[PDB]
Amino acid sequence: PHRYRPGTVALREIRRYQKSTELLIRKLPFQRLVREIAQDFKTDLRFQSSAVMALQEASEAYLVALFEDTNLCAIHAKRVTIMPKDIQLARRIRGER
Amino acid sequence: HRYRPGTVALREIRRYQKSTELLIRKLPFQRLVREIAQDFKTDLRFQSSAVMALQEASEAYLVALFEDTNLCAIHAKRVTIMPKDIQLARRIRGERA
Amino acid sequence: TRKESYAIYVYKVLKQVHPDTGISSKAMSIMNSFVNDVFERIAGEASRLAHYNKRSTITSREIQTAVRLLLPGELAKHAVSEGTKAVTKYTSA
Amino acid sequence: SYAIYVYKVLKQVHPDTGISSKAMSIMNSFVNDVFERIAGEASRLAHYNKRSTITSREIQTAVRLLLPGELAKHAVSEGTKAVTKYTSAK
Amino acid sequence: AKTRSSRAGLQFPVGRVHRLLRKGNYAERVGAGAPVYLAAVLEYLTAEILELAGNAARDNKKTRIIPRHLQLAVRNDEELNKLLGRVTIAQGGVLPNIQSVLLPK
Amino acid sequence: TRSSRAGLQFPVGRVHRLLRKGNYAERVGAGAPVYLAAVLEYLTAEILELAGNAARDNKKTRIIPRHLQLAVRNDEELNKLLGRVTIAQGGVLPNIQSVLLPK
Amino acid sequence: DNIQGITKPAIRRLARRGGVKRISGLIYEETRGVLKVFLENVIRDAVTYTEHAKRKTVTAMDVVYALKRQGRTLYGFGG
Amino acid sequence: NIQGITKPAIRRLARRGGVKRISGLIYEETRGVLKVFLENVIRDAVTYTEHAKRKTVTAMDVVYALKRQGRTLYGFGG
Amino acid sequence: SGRSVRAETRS
Amino acid sequence: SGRSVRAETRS
Amino acid sequence: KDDIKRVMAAIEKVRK
Amino acid sequence: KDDIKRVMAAIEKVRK
DNA sequence: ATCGATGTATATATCTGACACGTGCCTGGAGACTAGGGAGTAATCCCCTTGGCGGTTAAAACGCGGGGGACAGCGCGTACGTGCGTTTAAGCGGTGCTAGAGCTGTCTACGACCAATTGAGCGGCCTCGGCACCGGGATTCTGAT
DNA sequence: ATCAGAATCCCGGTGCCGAGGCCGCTCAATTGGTCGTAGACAGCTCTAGCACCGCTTAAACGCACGTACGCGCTGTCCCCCGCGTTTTAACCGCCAAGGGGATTACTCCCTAGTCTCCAGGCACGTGTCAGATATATACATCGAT
Repeated sequence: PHRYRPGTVALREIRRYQKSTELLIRKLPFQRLVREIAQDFKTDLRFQSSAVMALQEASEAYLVALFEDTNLCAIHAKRVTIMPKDIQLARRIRGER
Repeated sequence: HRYRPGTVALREIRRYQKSTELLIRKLPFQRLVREIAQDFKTDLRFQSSAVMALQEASEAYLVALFEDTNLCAIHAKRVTIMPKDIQLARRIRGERA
Repeated sequence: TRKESYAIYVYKVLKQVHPDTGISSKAMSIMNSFVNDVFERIAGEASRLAHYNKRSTITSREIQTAVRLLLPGELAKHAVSEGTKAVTKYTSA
Repeated sequence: SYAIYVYKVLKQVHPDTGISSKAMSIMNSFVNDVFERIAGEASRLAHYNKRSTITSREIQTAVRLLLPGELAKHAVSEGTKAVTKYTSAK
Repeated sequence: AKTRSSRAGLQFPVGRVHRLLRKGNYAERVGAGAPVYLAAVLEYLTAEILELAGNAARDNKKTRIIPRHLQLAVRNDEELNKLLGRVTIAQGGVLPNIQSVLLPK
Repeated sequence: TRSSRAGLQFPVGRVHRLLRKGNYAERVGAGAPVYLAAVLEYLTAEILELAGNAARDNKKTRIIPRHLQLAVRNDEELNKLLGRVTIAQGGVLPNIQSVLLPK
Repeated sequence: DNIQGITKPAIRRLARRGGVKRISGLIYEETRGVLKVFLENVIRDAVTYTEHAKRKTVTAMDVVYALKRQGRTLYGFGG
Repeated sequence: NIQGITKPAIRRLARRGGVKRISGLIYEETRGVLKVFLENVIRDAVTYTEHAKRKTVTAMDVVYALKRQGRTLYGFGG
Repeated sequence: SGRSVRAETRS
Repeated sequence: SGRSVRAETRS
Repeated sequence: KDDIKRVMAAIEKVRK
Repeated sequence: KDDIKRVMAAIEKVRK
């Protein structure tokens, strides 16, 4: 049969998900997560749909930027696979803890 | 009679992390600041406290940058900081494109 | 029950720069928010500048200095030129 | 400047402990900076809700917005205690 | 033309900027020239970003500016990118780039 | 006085005057300066107590900027609050990466 | 219980957009933790803003203001 | 004139930063970084002193310029 | 923690 | 640069 | 491009 | 617990 | 393991100038009072958020095989750290000069304020073409040979 | 390696719904006039920044050695990618309803503004002790034996 070499599918995946602009996380699970997280700060809260959409936009943009930085970190160590240590280094350098 | 390499460096690290005075000679730094400001409005004048504040800020910035650089170099399983480490730290911090 | 926006003005600017290009509603909202953000930045810097020099009125000089502080480089130079020309033209009339 | 009040607080918490002039300037700058941050946040909050009066509520919410958890909780407790004490007396 | 914008030869509402400045209590008083300068600066910035957005839209064979085009225009200019360094554009995506070492031999 | 009426040490009147002159809003409430002064007093007391402890640990009876820097950086919460701030002649926290230490 | 809603392929897609070619197995839990921390930090400020206005529904403007508090603006959710 | 920031000075700064070994090419990079930082801060401070129509760069101007870039500085008569 | 024991002890 | 030549050319 | 705009702005004001 | 201090302040400031 | 050679904390003595305090003055905060509008409350209307239900189907979970890259190990060159001898200019003390920061007094140009006015922009409505979508064929593009 | 198989683009035909244009009106920007104050401007003064000289030294600089470290090369083996099946839950559409945001009308109470006055705070002057410095001492470190 036919089978691509390990890695080439990932390249086209990068190209596709960099060309497009839609959200990557499923809306309903993210909304449920946001609702639960906010539930402890104050009970019986309600959310405008636009509020949840804005939360998802901000979270996805932040995660994408963090992944760019941690990819730079991993490459700097003569590696290709990103590991948790790269994420921790990127966050530590960014100042956030 | 002859300290093995790395010992005097550790002693210097312990010493300069304990003291608080500035590490760059005041007169060369003042001359550098004046020559840099010469590009903008000429025949400028500085209060001594202004140059002092500039020096304090520069020292703090450089110390923080070197700390992040040391973290980067350690991440690459090394002990010697290299220019690529400074570039990576600055790029992640956001000071560079 | 009356919202205000820069949608009309952004549309005129677009039609003047690109005579045949349209703009989506989402892009229009984004441009509106961008204009508001830049206005807030410049106005806040001008207010801080006025309070720093014990003044009490925001003049053209303060706004120009705030622009020079905020906009980076060539953008700042061109914006300063544009504003100066606009003020000279306005005062001439 | 806040030199006198910082001094009284210091003698209140640490009876026998002086403070250098440079440290006093440090503390004065810190107090000014925190006051400016809190006042700016309260002004932003008031302008948000179309309000036109900074009250204790605005400053309390600004404190809850600026300081970290335990620090914010203790600061809010102290502020509420002081406000109730000042209101009860006159 | 009653409008001050017509006097200044701009396309932005000088009167509206003046009212916003007076209402936002940035200072006790507001000079007459300040709204003109601010409106001119805002108009120039809007024109500058919109020109690049239109260029990007034309490159994509479209004729309607969409947030993707605005994001491309902003991120493809060092000056604007520096200005909007901390700004996140909704539905803007990211600039298409791939680190060289990841590419195959 | 107002400051003494609230059991505070910080100047309530001066804070009220600063709030008024700083054009933060059109009007300023009555309890707002009291609340602000109480918060400022609490923060000052916290940082001063930590700095005094640090100075005592150094066998000195006089607060210096180094003590303030030590107190700020050694407390995680104050460090988070005082994140992007530089203290003149404050020095740095004494630390060394464990790998750099000799065998 | 609900943090698992951010499924592994979703994190992989996010990384792919970021420009990552290979992913370690332990990345997903760290990413979930990071996202949870970020969401707590933003949502706490948003809820505080809402509570100040004596409202019971978080609106988009509250999220925008919280993001502005975190030094991270966001365009396209009302001026 | 930038070469006035001597090699031992950069070495001392790195030592305070907790750096054991130092590559030879580090010094030029550090000089460039310091020059860039000083250029930005001094440009902002000079603009501030321009607006006041003064000819002397006061310390408060430097403090304002630092605060512009999110670097608050304490202990200069603020 | 120790801050709560310290915050209450003011006088 | 080219932007200044382009900014002036508006009509 | 400027004098015409200024004249038009200063023309119709009093005539309204 | 400084009600006495508050009363004195209400008196001392009023004594002036 | 060890001990001589180095570096560093320790204890004691001395000198000093920055701090802690006392004093006189003054101006800003407090007390008393009035006026008015910001907002707290209630009452109402209607958008819009939540909750449920059901069929689709695309996406997630899962298991499996294999290639590649992370990592440990080894060797080899070389480039920094250490120490020493020579150079130089930072720093300190002192002097002299003058520019401009800052304060004071004077005047007036201008922005807040108010009133009558009208048209610029906004909410609502209607229309069509830019674009999304569907579908097939040419086009690259990649992997085994 | 050239060729087979799998994306990928690019062509063409349709539907539509969101962008673009028109209209009434209404309320917000303009025009006219004033009035008092912020700010421009001239003048003096005195602080402080700049310029220059001598001279010590402490730091910088240049050089030699060698050793620890960066870096290239190999083996391996295990973890992660690609892919095919099966399961699952997002989601899209539709329906109900009730919490709660948004407006509007009234009351009043809380805060701005004024006058007066006096005490807290600030500049100034002064004494001395915490701390800086010096020196001999004892102790912790460390590197070759």
